[PDB]
Amino acid sequence: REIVHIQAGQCGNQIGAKFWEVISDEHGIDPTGSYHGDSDLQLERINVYYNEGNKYVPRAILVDLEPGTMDSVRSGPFGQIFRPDNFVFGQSGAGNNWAKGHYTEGAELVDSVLDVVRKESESCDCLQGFQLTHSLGGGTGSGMGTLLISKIREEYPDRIMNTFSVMPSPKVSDTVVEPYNATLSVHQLVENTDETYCIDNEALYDICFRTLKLTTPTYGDLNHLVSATMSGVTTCLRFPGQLNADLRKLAVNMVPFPRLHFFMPGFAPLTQYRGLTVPELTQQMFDSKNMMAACDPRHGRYLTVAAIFRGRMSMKEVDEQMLNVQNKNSSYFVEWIPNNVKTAVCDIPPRGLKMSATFIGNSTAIQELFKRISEQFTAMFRRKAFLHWYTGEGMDEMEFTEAESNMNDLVSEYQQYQD
Amino acid sequence: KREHEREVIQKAIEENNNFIKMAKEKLAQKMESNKENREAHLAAMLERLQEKDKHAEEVRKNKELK
Ligand SMILES: COc1cc([C@@H]2c3cc4c(cc3[C@@H](Nc3ccc5[nH]ncc5c3)[C@H]3COC(=O)[C@H]23)OCO4)cc(OC)c1OC
Ligand SMILES: Nc1nc2c(ncn2[C@@H]2O[C@H](COP(=O)(O)OP(=O)(O)O)[C@@H](O)[C@H]2O)c(=O)[nH]1
Ligand SMILES: [Mg+2]
Ligand code: NA
Repeated sequence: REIVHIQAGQCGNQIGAKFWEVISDEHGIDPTGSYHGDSDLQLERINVYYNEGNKYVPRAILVDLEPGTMDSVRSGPFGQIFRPDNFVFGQSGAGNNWAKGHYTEGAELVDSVLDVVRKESESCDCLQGFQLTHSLGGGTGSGMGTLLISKIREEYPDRIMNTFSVMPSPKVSDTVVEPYNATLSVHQLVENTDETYCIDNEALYDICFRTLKLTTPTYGDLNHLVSATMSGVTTCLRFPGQLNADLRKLAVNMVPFPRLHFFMPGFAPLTQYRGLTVPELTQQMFDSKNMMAACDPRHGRYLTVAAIFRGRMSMKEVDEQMLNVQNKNSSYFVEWIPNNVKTAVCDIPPRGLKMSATFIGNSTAIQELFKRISEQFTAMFRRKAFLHWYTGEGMDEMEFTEAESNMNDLVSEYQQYQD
Repeated sequence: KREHEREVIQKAIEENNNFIKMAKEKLAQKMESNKENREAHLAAMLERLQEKDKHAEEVRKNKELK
């Protein structure tokens, strides 16, 4: 059950690169690909994200319309570990236009990328599906990313499709036209992804600014929370244990209805030598200020929830905490889905933490995020502002209208069940 | 979905071409109109001068007549 990782665009390539670094450390793989871990656990499911001179190579394909981002990764610490042939980029760049990526200047490279993917999928003994990282509000990963997803779905319609999509935010914005690109991407994902982890570039900032007390968070700061969250969700897949989660089972248990495949990640300790108590981890995990999506769970209701606790800790005390939360917060849990919350414990703790907790929740509150994006789109789209940059590529206002609508429907759906 | 993708990109192509076309034609019209205009002006100034030359010949014939 190999997972073909795929990272596109600047943001996608930056966060994906750290994700590899982090999970390589945890799995005791150094930049050269050799292994030096002290426990076999590390090598027991390493094939989920690595392929083996007894060296593990990440099963990752890097994609970009400009060399710069991919060249930095190559120069990065683990730049060696990434397979050179898996590097796949062009020179045109996407000028931050979904169009330029999903239509004009991506249709070229997309084929090249599908070839590497095909090669990775062939070697895979049992292809679990595909993992993708991108920023819904840019050009290559917003637009070209959703294009590759569609292509991928046609070739591999029996595989799980999961995306770590980085929702753009005014607090951390690059261009006025970022809402437009997000709305188009959102609708692509609604239809061609089974699982999407919404990482709001807003929240991350907040967390950093407020909690972590960082006046001028840089993109690295946000990326650091992102890599941690990533390792979290991916733990059960990487490391063996009682619950050997897989993409399909993950979708089967957390997705009551297809369109509703957007999840609010949460992590604690938000970074330290004082290991938190199992009660502490459990209260922070569900803490809004510890969720990477900028939505209040109290404003909606948890369809489904899944927790993981890495590190040595009392399994019983863990179960007790979870039970308490559910019982004290019964109103925030859908009644129609019995037992909608489940927890799992991994012995290997995150890097540099004695113990942590990762939260994955399909809350109706997630609609807040899409409402924000929809309002922005509406603001500009009501006056057709900046639309010429897309109409120049051959797009049509109607297509903007459609995507706008769909994202509103999705918002409605989350509310329906909320009430 | 794939057809619409091919439609978009062909639309953007046809858009650019059409612009280049319209531009080229317009510039060619304005160059010729201006050119005609300018030559006309010059040809009329010359013809006026020639008509003045004929008047001077006639004045010379009028004196010779007397
Ligand atoms: C938090 O921990 C995780 C849980 C899951 C989901 C999941 C999601 C849920 C849920 C239960 C389950 C659970 N489902 C399951 C499967 C087989 C079973 N066999 N016998 C019992 C049994 C139960 C996981 C075991 O495999 C999965 O992928 C499943 O309740 C509401 O949301 C995936 C993970 O990866 C990301 C994960 O890591 C973070
Ligand atoms: N968290 C995070 N967000 C990023 C990063 N880089 C870019 N972004 C966001 O990505 C959006 C722009 O997309 P970009 O990376 O430039 O996409 P591209 O056209 O494919 O390169 C902006 O909202 C930024 O907020 C990053 O490294 N980390
Ligand atoms: Mg950029
Ligand atoms: Na080109």
